[PDB]
Amino acid sequence: TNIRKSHPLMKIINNAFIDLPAPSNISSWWNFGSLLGICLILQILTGLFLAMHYTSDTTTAFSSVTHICRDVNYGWVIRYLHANGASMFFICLFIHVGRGLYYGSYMFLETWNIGVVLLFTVMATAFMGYVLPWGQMSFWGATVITNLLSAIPYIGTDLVEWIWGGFSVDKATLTRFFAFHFILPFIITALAAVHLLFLHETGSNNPTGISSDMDKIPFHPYYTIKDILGALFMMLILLILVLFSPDLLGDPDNYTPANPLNTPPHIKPEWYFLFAYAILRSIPNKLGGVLALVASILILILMPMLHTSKQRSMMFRPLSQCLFWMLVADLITLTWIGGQPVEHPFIIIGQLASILYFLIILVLMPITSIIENNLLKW
Amino acid sequence: TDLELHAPSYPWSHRGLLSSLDHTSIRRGFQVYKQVCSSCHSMDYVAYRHLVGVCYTEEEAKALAEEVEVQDGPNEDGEMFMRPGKLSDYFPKPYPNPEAARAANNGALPPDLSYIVRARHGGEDYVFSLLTGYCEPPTGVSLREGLYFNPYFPGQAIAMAPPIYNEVLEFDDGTPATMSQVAKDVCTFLRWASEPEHDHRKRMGLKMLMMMGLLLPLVYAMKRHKWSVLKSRKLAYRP
Amino acid sequence: EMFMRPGKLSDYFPKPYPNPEAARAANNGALPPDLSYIVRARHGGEDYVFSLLTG
Amino acid sequence: GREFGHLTRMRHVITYSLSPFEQRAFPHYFTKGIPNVLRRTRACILRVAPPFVVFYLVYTWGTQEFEKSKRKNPAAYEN
Amino acid sequence: DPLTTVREQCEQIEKCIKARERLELCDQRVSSRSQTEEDCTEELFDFLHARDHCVAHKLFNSLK
Ligand code: HEC
Ligand code: HEM
Ligand code: HEM
Repeated sequence: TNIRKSHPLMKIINNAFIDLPAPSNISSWWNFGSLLGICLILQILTGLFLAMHYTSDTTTAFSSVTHICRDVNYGWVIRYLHANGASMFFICLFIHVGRGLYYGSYMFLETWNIGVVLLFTVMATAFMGYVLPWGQMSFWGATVITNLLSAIPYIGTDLVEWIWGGFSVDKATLTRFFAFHFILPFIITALAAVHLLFLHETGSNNPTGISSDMDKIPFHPYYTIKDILGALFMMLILLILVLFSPDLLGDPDNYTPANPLNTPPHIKPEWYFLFAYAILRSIPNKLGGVLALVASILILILMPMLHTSKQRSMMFRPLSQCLFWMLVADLITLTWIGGQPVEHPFIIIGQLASILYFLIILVLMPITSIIENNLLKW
Repeated sequence: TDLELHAPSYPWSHRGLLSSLDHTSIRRGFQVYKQVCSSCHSMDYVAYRHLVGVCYTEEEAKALAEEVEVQDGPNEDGEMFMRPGKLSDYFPKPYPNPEAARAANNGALPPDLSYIVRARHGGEDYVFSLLTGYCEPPTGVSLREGLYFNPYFPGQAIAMAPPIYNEVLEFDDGTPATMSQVAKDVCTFLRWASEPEHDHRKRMGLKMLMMMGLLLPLVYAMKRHKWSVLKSRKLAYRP
Repeated sequence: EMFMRPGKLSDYFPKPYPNPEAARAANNGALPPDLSYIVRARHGGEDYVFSLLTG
Repeated sequence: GREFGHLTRMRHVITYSLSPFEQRAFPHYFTKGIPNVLRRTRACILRVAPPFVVFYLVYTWGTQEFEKSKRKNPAAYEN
Repeated sequence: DPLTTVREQCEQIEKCIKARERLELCDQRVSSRSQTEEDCTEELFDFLHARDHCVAHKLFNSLK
């Protein structure tokens, strides 16, 4: 009879990809999340051909990458795909997140909360293993981040030395940071396998905000092809960036081999943290400052129950659409501030962004959603 | 709390997207490095095998390494003995160790020029400027006895006793050796040493566009077919 | 460099020759076995060596 | 347990459709692409720009002022 | 030798001459005293920028 519906393995994939009711208006924006999956398989795969060669020797580490990006076949390609294919996995995140604050996508409490955890794990693996190319930026950011968690009144003294294996970076540290990279990765994949289990049993959304069980089309021939087409469009831009102008997104200060004898003049991390580092140094009081740094990834779980409108999505809410575009411009000025020395207006101005990322979505957005409820009589 | 002098730009012969490397400038820059300047840095990562595909022919290349003889390793009945030299070995170091280097040249280490180009805000252009525009010191400024005035430095002065000027060398190819030309050949050599994958990169970066740029316009058409079932329906209501 | 140091707690058991290849020169082309694992690398054990000596 | 048999209930409606092989897939693409963008960009050019417009001003103000007090300090470094 | 000639030719423009008058006026100021804060740290940079902007264009052409 029909083999597609009686075999124990193919029931699972027919019910999951080939034959699930799907809406029909979905914006391309429903596109990006799959792209992330493509990135996930490529960061893992390309990243094992480096731990094959690399050597966790504190006075052997830096020359290791230097011989791989010279010595072996095609290694110059793979090094750069690994360094650039996560400048874009971090591109994907800010779009897949910001959309869910447009099309009312948090009312999925279960889906939404197994999210933020993944945000935290992915954001920490990259720092935890950008300090083991073993260069001055790598050591001198490690020292600075390390000295903050040590300002806990009774916590700090003891925890700090357990990760060093001593007093300062030696053979006892590079080894256990290289311990870290291997395992955060595998664990993360299992949290992504559970994000979707929730997704079955509520079905997807649609960019109007009205349940449409009336007209659901399949997810074979349509979503399968749209997806393949856009995916083979991510491999144009990725490869053009890497094989035309690789050196564009980096810094020329992981080339002098690590020394305690020098100290970099204008230390600053890559672009995609300078946002959760501009709050930090914006304020005095080190113990407090660490707390305001994590107020942010936990600002988010606090925003399903501040909703105060009667409708879903901003499509039919033309007055709230103003406040959503002063959020992203805030996050752009706040990234222009950070990677730059301290001068007269930088302190005064970066301050406003810190005050406002909070006044927009803490006071304003729940109090400006009633002024318009009062206008359509709900 | 001071100023700095950002280097200008030049129409470099390799500056384009689809350009190449002049493979006669690097050959002539190698002799300049060796005779003139090859004392103060290491050049460790560059062996003697890396110039045969770039600058010299193999039977023309082996005779360069022979002239500089170096100590060899321990063995039985004559450990640490002298030996002519082989192709593989790395460029012979000038100095024993950090302390002698500090002592001989005012306690300041000379950087080893293997990543000296990539690790400078700027690049080949800044390198070309720093080796031309020297000037006498202004009025009313104090300076160290061993220090010489240079306007391209963050400290505005560096221990570099001018090593490059007219007719310090002789170009065997039959070239009137002017300071500008020798500096240019040196810079073209140095960047290539800092990143040799330039020439093998811009060719796959070209056989990627032509092939892709015609397959991708296909997928679109198969798409349209499928989605063209659903954009042609009329939807009337009759209670 | 190549000068002599009195020695401290860290330093290893000083090795006799410049290289092991000197051993065949003086010892008839018979390289002496190392004595770190000679116990475990033999059938017998710590009673093969003893019975070798008085034999 | 929410497949294509059991969902919402609807009644008295009708829809029509052709095949793909009896039609062409480019009905005046050139002469209908432009007017749609013309009519829609106007509506939301006003809803994405003005929030973003007040960052150019502050960025240029700060940049030029800092450039002054870095390249022209010897103006107020009075002798 | 070509570079000295082209530097001479590129000195005669308005930028370089108005920079040199400023530089020598500042040196006239400074030479009269000894404790003054002024070196040639600033106007000399103006002179170098004014030269190099124009020098950087036609220099590479004059090669063999
Ligand atoms: C007179 C011996 C000598 C000669 C010849 C010489 N160098 Fe140097 N160079 C030094 C010393 C010593 C330093 C370190 C200066 C310091 O740090 O105080 C140095 C530093 C440099 C620097 C500065 C690097 C930086 O970080 O600013 C550059 C550039 C340089 N050398 C290039 C060259 C090149 C290229 C040549 C060959 C054309 C050359 N020099 C020939 C001795 C020399
Ligand atoms: C979410 C997944 C991952 C992310 C985001 C990530 C991120 C990074 C980044 C940014 C670097 C810096 C490399 C450089 O700057 O040159 C790096 C290096 C490295 N990673 Fe990963 N990584 C991931 C997964 C892995 C995995 C799964 C492994 C091994 C199983 C791994 C092993 C390594 C090694 C050995 C290096 C050092 C090699 C080198 O620097 O060339 N990584 N990682
Ligand atoms: C490795 C990290 C992540 C991966 C691989 C991932 C992947 C996905 C996928 C495949 C979907 C369904 C497909 C789609 O909707 O287009 C999805 C949906 C969703 N994700 Fe994630 N995501 C990640 C991180 C996050 C984060 C950080 C959040 C933050 C809240 C989040 C919240 C959501 C929400 C709300 C949806 C619902 C989409 C809808 O409206 O239907 N996810 N995600």
